[PDB]
Amino acid sequence: DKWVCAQPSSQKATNHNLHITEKLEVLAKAYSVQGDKWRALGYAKAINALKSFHKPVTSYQEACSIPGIGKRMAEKIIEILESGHLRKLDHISESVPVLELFSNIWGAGTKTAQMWYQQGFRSLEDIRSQASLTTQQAIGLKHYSDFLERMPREEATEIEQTVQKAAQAFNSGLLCVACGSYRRGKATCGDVDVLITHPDGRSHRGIFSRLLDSLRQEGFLTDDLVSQGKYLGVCRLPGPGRRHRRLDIIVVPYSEFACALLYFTGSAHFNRSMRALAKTKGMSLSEHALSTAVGRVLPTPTEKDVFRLLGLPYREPAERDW
DNA sequence: CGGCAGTACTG
DNA sequence: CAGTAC
DNA sequence: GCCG
Ligand SMILES: O=c1ccn([C@H]2C[C@H](O)[C@@H](COP(=O)(O)NP(=O)(O)OP(=O)(O)O)O2)c(=O)[nH]1
Ligand SMILES: [Cl-]
Ligand SMILES: [Cl-]
Ligand SMILES: [Cl-]
Ligand SMILES: [Cl-]
Ligand SMILES: [Mg+2]
Ligand SMILES: [Mg+2]
Ligand code: NA
Repeated sequence: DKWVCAQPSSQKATNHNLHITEKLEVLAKAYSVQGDKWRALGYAKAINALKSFHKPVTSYQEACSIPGIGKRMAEKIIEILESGHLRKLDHISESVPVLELFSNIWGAGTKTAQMWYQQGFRSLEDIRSQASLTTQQAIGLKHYSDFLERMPREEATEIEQTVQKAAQAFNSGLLCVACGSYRRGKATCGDVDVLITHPDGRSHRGIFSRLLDSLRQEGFLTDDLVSQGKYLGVCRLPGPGRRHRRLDIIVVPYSEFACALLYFTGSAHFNRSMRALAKTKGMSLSEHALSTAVGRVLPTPTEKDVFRLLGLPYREPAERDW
């Protein structure tokens, strides 16, 4: 009950504290872009706890009883109830909107955004004309609007099928699965996360590099962000009315398929919760394996096996959307 | 008092 | 390594 | 920010 990975994410669909969480999310984002990662994490978990709670919180004692809600978070909750506003919202640093603008460049995080801000930059025009940009950041800036748009899941299907058909031309036995938000059933997707493997345990070897050359040669790939080991990049379906879309690809041996599928399906906060739980049980969970701590690799032929070994009820991908 | 997921790319 | 991202 |  203290573990989100032990609960269905559909509990959030009936948020009875939206007036609270809408204001806390503003603070959470402010701490995040300013680099206060751990304070922001605490806010993120408190927001999920509030979103999934069964009733509107009405008392300081009720709030404190909720896991992920402590004294400080309770005090903020009582303020929004009594007064309808949260004073701290009127005292967020004026740098935050600009820091958010900059850190939405792919490849630029809090450290780069703060440095640019200290150098006097305030707009993407300033970044374009005056900032020093890595190769990655230049692609991010070129695709600034593209990378902030989410595509309809129907388009993600088309992208998945494009990768799959190019892969299976090399070996008809290859398996390709779109993971991430697509597999969790969301109506829109920030990118497409394609997992590739081969049931024979070995014929996945070598195809990653040939697959990319195939997709480049047919013009499907339009920019590469990372292209050693795994692929993070940019694609565009052919024809009119098409946008550049983010595409990630990972190729894994079949022996790791369940753990890779689990990792790549997420959500990110679901994974972090499941991994933290594994740690408390003397185990370690990664996209490669569930193992004992420093270790023995535990047998996980299917996703269900990972849940069972952690003592968790199985959750379909749609219920992992934390 | 100290962790807060685990891994992997770039330069 | 620090910074960034999945 | 929260929690053990
Ligand atoms: O910090 C992270 C980020 C992602 N992941 C895993 C889970 C996530 O679902 C998967 C793909 O990452 P994306 O950034 O593509 N996120 P997702 O597909 O969930 O949402 P969207 O792409 O629609 O924003 O990688 C993590 O484990 N930790
Ligand atoms: Cl939500
Ligand atoms: Cl499925
Ligand atoms: Cl290869
Ligand atoms: Cl043991
Ligand atoms: Mg995704
Ligand atoms: Mg992705
Ligand atoms: Na960024």
